[PDB]
Formats: sequence, C-alpha cells, structure tokens
Amino acid sequence: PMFIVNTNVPRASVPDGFLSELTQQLAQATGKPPQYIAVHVVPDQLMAFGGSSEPCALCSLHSIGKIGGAQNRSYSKLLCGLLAERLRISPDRVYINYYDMNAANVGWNNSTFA
Amino acid sequence: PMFIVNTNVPRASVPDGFLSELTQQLAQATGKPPQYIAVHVVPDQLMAFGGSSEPCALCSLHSIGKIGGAQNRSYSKLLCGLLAERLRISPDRVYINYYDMNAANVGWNNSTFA
Amino acid sequence: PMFIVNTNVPRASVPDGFLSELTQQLAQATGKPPQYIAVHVVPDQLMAFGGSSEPCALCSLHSIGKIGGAQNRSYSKLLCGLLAERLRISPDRVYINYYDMNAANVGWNNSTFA
Ligand SMILES: N#C[C@H](C(=O)Nc1cccc(C(F)(F)F)c1)C(=S)Nc1ccccc1Cl
Ligand SMILES: N#C[C@H](C(=O)Nc1cccc(C(F)(F)F)c1)C(=S)Nc1ccccc1Cl
Repeated sequence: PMFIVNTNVPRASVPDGFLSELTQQLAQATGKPPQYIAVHVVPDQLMAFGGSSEPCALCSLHSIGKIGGAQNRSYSKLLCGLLAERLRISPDRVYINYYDMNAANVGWNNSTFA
Repeated sequence: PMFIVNTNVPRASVPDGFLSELTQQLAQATGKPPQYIAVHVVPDQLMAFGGSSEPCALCSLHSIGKIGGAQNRSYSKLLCGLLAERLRISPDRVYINYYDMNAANVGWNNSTFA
Repeated sequence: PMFIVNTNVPRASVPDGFLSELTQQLAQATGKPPQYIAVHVVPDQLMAFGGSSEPCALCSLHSIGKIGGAQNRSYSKLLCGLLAERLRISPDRVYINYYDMNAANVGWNNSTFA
C-alpha cells in the first residue's frame, strides 16, 4: 500500500520521524507488513481548499484490496488524526482518495502482483 | 472536486490570483459552492510532452459525479483556456485525466462521503 | 500515455536525456506515437518504502488501452530496468500503478479523446 500527502504546510513543520509513523500506522491499519508500505509527503505546495490558503492536504491511499466502505472510514479517521496532530491540518481541509488496485495493475520488481 | 495541474512553467509565471480563479471557475463548472473545491498548482516541473520540454501541463480533476462525456469536454475547454491565457501553455500540450470517484472512496473530515 | 515517477533520488542524479529515453521506450512498448507520450520526473522527494529512505520510486502509467496483464508485466520489466540503470533504484523499491483510461475521461486540446 502507498500513501501520498500533498500539503501547503511548510517543510519545517513536518516533524522528525513522520514518515516512519505513517509507515507503522498504515501497516497496522491495512494488516500488511511494514515492508509493503510506501509513504510520500510533499510540503510547501501552492494549494487552496474551499477558496482558502489555510493549511490543507490532498492525499491518496492505494492498496490491492483492503479498501471498502468501513475500512475507508477507519483509514480516514486515522489519517486525518495524524495530519491534525502532526501537521496541524484541520480534518475538514483534507481529501483522501482511495484506490482499490487490481493486482494486474500494480508493478513491482520487474513484474506485477497478479 | 479537486483540480491539480503539474507544469514545467516557472513559478514566477503563475499569476497572483490564479488559484482563486480556478476555484471560482470550477465551482461554476461543477455546479457547487466554492467550499467544495480544492486546487493545486505545481510549477517548475521536469517534464516532457511528445519528447519536448516546451511548456506543457499534466492535470487531473476528481469529483464524486459531475463526470461524463459531455461534462468532460466542457471542463477541457474551460481548463485548457485558462492554462493557455494565464500560463501560456498550448492546449495541445495539456492532458487532463478525469476521475468519477465513488463517495465511499473519498475521505474527508475523519470519515468518507458515503 | 503519461508516465510519472516520483523519487527520493536527487535531481543531479537524473541523467541528461532521461526524459527522452523514457519517451522512446514507452512509445515502443505501448505502440503509441512518441508525440503522444508525456513524462514527468519528480526528484528530491521525501519518501519511504518499507520504512526505509534508501532510493525508491512511486510511479504511474496512464494509457487509453494497451493496459493489461501481460502488457503490464512487460512495462514493469522495462521501467524498473530504466530506473535501476539510470537512477540506481532497486526494482524491489519501485511501485508502478497502471491505469486504463476511458477516452471520454482524457482531456486534450480543448476536448476529450472520445
Ligand atoms: N504494496 C504491496 C504488496 C507487496 O507485496 N509489496 C512488497 C514490497 C516489498 C517487498 C515485498 C516482499 F518482497 F517482501 F514480498 C512485498 C502487496 S499489496 N502484495 C499483495 C499483492 C497482491 C495480493 C496480495 C498481496 Cl499481500
Ligand atoms: N469534494 C467534495 C464534496 C464535499 O462535500 N466537500 C466539502 C468539503 C468541505 C466542506 C464542505 C461543506 F461544508 F460544504 F459541506 C464540503 C462532495 S463531492 N460532496 C458530495 C459527496 C457526495 C455526494 C454529493 C456531494 Cl455534494
């Protein structure tokens, strides 16, 4: 699984260890070993949310399975919680797009997961 | 709805009110109040289009509904127009990918839109 | 078709002509004209893969058709091979998400491909 966050928060406000925290919490949330989890944080972005430049985030989570109605509500609570606590972004200024990928459509190590 | 534009145009060439303009235009185009619209502009990118580093853009529009054949033609005219007028990018060097997201697959404010 | 690579490799490690190399190889692999291929390389990213900040990449390939089980395996071998040779990234620290786009969902030159 892979989680990307794009945010207008500056780089200096991303705390030390944040990528390791996201890795751990996503491993636990998706039930997948941490070796399978990739994370990507992109600060200092030119963005607006609802017409305002107040801190916000646009994010995605891709996984082969482990995506669905109840799961995604749970991921949203976890991830918004982390963005609020660590980057001081209000949960109502975050979108997270969830993608249930077919194994045939995910490449890794010279092949695909199908 | 959320619009992202990635471009090799430099940051100084993006005009001051550009994010506000995209917000207002997309609110009108999707039929939603501006609270519902997020915009993200990423200049200074290392990109090629057709093998060339001439000005280009790679964009995405995600929405829960308000996506379809006719709508997407209209969005393309609107958005290519803005990118031509404001960023001086030729319409033929723009790709926009459209995504009709399921409400259960969009997280916001600690939950999802389902 | 559109190929995007996000990586923690520094910009100085991206060789001259890399975006043209990708453009050629993707044209040949997909069978689409090189003039229609867009490539976007984003270095210096704050990323982790399996909890580790060793060189890694998160990529996507979007195409209107030419996406499928065997095709994607072939693209994966090709693209991991280029990232290993040119950017010194281990194939086991690359994910590539493949997207078969409906032509009605791809904007270009003021319209869509439908
Ligand atoms: N992302 C992801 C992983 C994956 O296996 N990543 C992975 C990434 C790095 C290493 C290793 C391994 F070498 F240890 F197996 C695995 C997924 S979702 N694996 C997977 C694919 C299809 C069906 C079921 C699974 Cl667990
Ligand atoms: N993106 C987006 C929005 C959304 O509700 N965004 C939003 C984001 C922040 C605040 C507010 C509110 F205060 F206006 F309600 C709304 C979507 S598409 N809402 C929605 C979801 C499912 C079905 C129909 C709609 Cl309008």
